[PDB]
Amino acid sequence: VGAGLVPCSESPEFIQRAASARNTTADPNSGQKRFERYAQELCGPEGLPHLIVDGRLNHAGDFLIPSILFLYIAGWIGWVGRAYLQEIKKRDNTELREVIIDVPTALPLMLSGFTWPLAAVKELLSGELVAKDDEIPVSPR
Amino acid sequence: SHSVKIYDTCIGCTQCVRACPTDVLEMVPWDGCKAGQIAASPRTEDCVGCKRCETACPTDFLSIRVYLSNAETTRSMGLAY
Amino acid sequence: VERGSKVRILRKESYWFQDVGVVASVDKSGIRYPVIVRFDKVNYAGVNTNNFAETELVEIE
Amino acid sequence: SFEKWGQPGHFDRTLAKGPKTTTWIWNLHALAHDFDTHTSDLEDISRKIFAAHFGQLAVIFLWLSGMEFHGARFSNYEAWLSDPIGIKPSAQVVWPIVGQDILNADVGGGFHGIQITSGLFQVWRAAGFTNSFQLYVTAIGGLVAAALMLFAGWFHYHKRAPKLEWFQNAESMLNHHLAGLLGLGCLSWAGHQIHVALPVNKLLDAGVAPKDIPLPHEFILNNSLMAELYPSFAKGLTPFWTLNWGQYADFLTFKGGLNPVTGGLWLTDTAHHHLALAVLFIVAGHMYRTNWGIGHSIKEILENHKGPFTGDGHKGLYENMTTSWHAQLGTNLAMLGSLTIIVAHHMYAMPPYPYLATDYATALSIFTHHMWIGGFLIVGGAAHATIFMVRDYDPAVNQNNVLDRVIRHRDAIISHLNWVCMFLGFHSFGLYIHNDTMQALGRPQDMFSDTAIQLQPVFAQFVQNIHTLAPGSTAPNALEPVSYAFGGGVVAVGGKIAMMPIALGTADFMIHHIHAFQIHVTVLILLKGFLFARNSRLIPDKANLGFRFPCDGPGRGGTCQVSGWDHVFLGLFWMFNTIAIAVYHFSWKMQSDVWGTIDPDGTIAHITGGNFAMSANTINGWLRDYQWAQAAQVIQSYGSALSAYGLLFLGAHFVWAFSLMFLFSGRGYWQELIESIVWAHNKLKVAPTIQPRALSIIQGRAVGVAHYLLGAIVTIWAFFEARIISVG
Amino acid sequence: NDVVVAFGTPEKQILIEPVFAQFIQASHGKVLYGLNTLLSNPDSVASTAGAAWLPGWLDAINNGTNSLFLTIG
Amino acid sequence: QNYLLRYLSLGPVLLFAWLSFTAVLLIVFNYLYPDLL
Ligand SMILES: CC1=C(/C=C/C(C)=C/C=C/C(C)=C/C=C/C=C(C)/C=C/C=C(C)/C=C/C2=C(C)CCCC2(C)C)C(C)(C)CCC1
Ligand SMILES: CC1=C(C/C=C(/C)CCC[C@H](C)CCC[C@H](C)CCCC(C)C)C(=O)c2ccccc2C1=O
Ligand code: SF4
Ligand code: SF4
Repeated sequence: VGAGLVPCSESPEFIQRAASARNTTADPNSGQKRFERYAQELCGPEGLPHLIVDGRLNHAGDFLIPSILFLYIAGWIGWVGRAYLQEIKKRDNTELREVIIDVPTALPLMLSGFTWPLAAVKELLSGELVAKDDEIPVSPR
Repeated sequence: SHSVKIYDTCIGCTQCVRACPTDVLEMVPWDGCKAGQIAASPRTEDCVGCKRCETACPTDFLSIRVYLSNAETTRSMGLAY
Repeated sequence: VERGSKVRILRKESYWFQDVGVVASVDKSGIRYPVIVRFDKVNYAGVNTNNFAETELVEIE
Repeated sequence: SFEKWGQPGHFDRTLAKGPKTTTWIWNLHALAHDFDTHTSDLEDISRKIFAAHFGQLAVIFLWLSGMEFHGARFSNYEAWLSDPIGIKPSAQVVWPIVGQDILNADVGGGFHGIQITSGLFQVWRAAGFTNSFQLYVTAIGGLVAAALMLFAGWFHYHKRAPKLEWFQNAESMLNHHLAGLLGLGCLSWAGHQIHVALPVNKLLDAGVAPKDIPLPHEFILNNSLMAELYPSFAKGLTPFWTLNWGQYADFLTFKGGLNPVTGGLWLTDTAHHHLALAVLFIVAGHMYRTNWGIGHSIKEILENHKGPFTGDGHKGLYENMTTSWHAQLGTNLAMLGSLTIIVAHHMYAMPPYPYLATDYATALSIFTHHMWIGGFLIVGGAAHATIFMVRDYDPAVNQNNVLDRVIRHRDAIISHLNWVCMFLGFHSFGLYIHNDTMQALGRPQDMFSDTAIQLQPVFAQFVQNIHTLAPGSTAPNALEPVSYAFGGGVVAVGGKIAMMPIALGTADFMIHHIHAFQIHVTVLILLKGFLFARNSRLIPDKANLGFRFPCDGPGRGGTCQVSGWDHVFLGLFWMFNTIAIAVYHFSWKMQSDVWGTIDPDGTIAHITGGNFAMSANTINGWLRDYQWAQAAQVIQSYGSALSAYGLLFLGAHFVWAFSLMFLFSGRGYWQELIESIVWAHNKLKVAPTIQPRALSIIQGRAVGVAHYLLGAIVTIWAFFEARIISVG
Repeated sequence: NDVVVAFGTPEKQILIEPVFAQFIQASHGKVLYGLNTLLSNPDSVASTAGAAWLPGWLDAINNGTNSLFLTIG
Repeated sequence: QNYLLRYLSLGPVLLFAWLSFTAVLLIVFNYLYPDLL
């Protein structure tokens, strides 16, 4: 947290901005409150805070858990999409329904993405995620 | 002018001979497949480079090709002046 | 490898090389390309049907 | 009865089966309307056109009534009523959430929102609008009429559809429309004007208690107040029964000029105008032959006009004008476009509404809007002309006619045309850059303005002059000149100019000449595609093959871009240039020596200071002395309450470069990249069944040109919008 | 950044801060940031090495007044 | 009848539906507690 960066608590220009900090929304405490919420980080001569990313508990949670949340949701959406696609093909109405979504079937697949990570891990160990270099017949060259 | 290239995949539908407006093809007698008469280029000198012919070739990896040469002339360039 | 069997292709320049199609009609005449196979994946204008010499085909199952 | 929509491709037999690849999507949005490409029948076509017209009218009514309603409940009209100067109209109040809270366009009286520029209140300063409830009723009427005529379209298509001979009575068409539509509507609007408009206008001179001013019902049968003014307007004295019209000199007069108490002209002139037009084209539209065995046999008129150079004249032209549709489409589009641009070129010297020349914001917005639409659609008129040429013609009914006589000697025409274009082009631009070099070369005596080598457009000066002293002799019963840019006195109000005479010195010459230059080359491209549409000296199968196709192989070298709509591509690029520099010129002059402020001496202190006589002669000056002013605030024009609208000019450049990306590149490259990504996806078992395929080259060209135009026009409107906000 | 600053509040906008180049900078021997590592630590194992005339090099690099590995953001 | 969904399920109309759902989703959390940083 070095590099010549003053704490946002005691950076004079920080509170100087905080004084007439333009309260954005329809509540008078909007601006001031957020500046109060910006005492944990450490400002600089620009008067605005920089973010440190190291796992260092000074700013660890301020970047780690959002990353993990994104991984959660991206895994969910990718998993349910792939599962839906795999399911459609066992109907022999393939491209008919490619544009007409079968809602009574599209729902439970979406609702059943609860345990995507570890299940995916299983498909990794079972090897249920990849087809074989030559079995996949998509010809290169 | 330019060079023409023939192959074996000529099924013999003869859509190319009806497509070339430049009279550079003819179906010479063959024996191999049910065609019995395969296309060929007897009159290359009037080639134009439009290559509307292979677009009329339905065969997988269309049976005719044209190797577009470099010895062009007033005929191969097609000028009325 | 008979009429109605799924086989992959040995012809190199083929658009569906190594891809599996069904033997629609087993011809065996004097033509160099007897076997008529049908696919569903589309090359130029959908030539999902084609002919080969059955010395260029191998079954899967 | 809802079992029918979700069956796509209902109109085409080919794309109705199924979406093999993504291509099936694209054509879905491409052939949804050209139902001439569906059958050979015509009654169906006509019925479809009727229903589509009804739908367009319905959306018209909807949007106008909704805009009213916004004007009633969220617009500071009735406060801006009492003061149209010290208040700037607005609408579309900002919604108070994160992101749009600082954008409160406060225009006095605490009314926040969005400071609009479309001058509807100006109409609402002439229509005499007091309370918003009547306006509420107006919107209700508009929307109910919309729904009504939509239902009418449904009925006239599904239950009782018209027959086929109902089409080609152009005679009754012209008669009914010309007379009944135009004359009756115009005379009705004039009657509304005289009854209500000028009365409340009178009543808007000194603060005469607007809402307290009576309602029209207080004047339907109450002639007393109507007898207050205009003594002849007791009832009317009805001297028309006695054929005497001298009594009516009260309201139905002829002034012809600026009325410095209204910010516009004298409305009585407009009323008498509308009267005269009404009866004039009523008796006009009573011309052609119809069901009473009396009139012109119009297909014989064109038969008569022939002669030595004519060949056989205008013989055989009606099969074209009625059997085919694209013809009519193209011609009417061209005419409308021209008409619209003259309208634009018209209503900045004769403001026909109250508070127009005094309101220096709505003027150029309206001007440029209409001007852009004009060209933007006349090119389409020419395109439909070409599509007629490829779709509809006849070798039999077109023997030696004035039509055929040009298609036989096209080469001379177009060669001489190219000649003219080259001549004018460098004769103007190379002259310009010559003077540029001279100024950069310490040889200033070789410049071309008044202070140097001379040239003076005497013709415009003399025509303006002979226009200056028109009244009295040419116009005895006329009081003031038609405008004040030709001649007269500098008419104004406050410290704010309304109209002064315009000066034409030296810089006018090359500007008008390059205008003509670009118009010439535009015509060149379009007409070239027109004539060389069916047969070229090398391609004799064009019409035998179509008019929308990319190329004809690498024969004869290259042949790419040999269709016609690529000709109109190039043409639309060029017309973009034309109209862009045209609006540049107009804005700069009418902000340089026409507009500014005024002192008690009538001293017009213009905005810029007459910069054409100083810099509008060399190129480097043209960038300096125009866009320095046109942007020096947009950089900082953001950052407060009535500034926060960070404009998407910074944003439009991106779409412009993204545009030009599509132009310079082929497609096979993208196809191969697509195939590689497909390989990867197939390796991870996510291969989309519908196999993606790259765009077709014509599709890519279209999206490129679309994005190009969009970015450019967005950029420029952002420019002068913020520029006017800096002064208005 | 563009939209957030386009609302008048710049504090709602992200600022990253590179530190890998900072670490390599100090680790070459820069003291500005005071990490005491590898010629910022004048007592490490390699703190008696480098050039056999590293004092002048140190006077130079410490004098970052010239164009010698300027700070970043 | 309920056949309307048979003719309302097209994809495009469903696209905008899902996108607007997710949009108001993103709004309410930005509308209810836009004060957590
Ligand atoms: C330009 C424009 C516009 C506008 C438009 C207009 C403004 C129009 C007008 C229109 C009109 C203005 C119309 C009107 C009409 C009217 C009429 C057509 C009338 C008729 C009448 C009659 C028919 C009568 C009848 C009767 C009676 C009533 C009584 C008894 C007797 C009788 C029977 C005779 C808009 C914005 C949209 C868009 C953009 C552009
Ligand atoms: C990019 C590009 C392509 C790539 C081809 C395609 C089809 C790219 C199109 C990608 C999709 C169709 C764009 C979708 C735009 C949407 C904003 C994406 C939203 C999708 C999610 C929201 C679901 C060409 O094929 C091409 C051909 C000839 C000249 C120039 C070009 C060219 O510039
Ligand atoms: S090349 Fe094509 S058209 Fe010619 S014979 Fe062979 S299959 Fe027929
Ligand atoms: S370009 Fe093609 S069609 Fe034309 S002559 Fe050559 S081979 Fe024949």
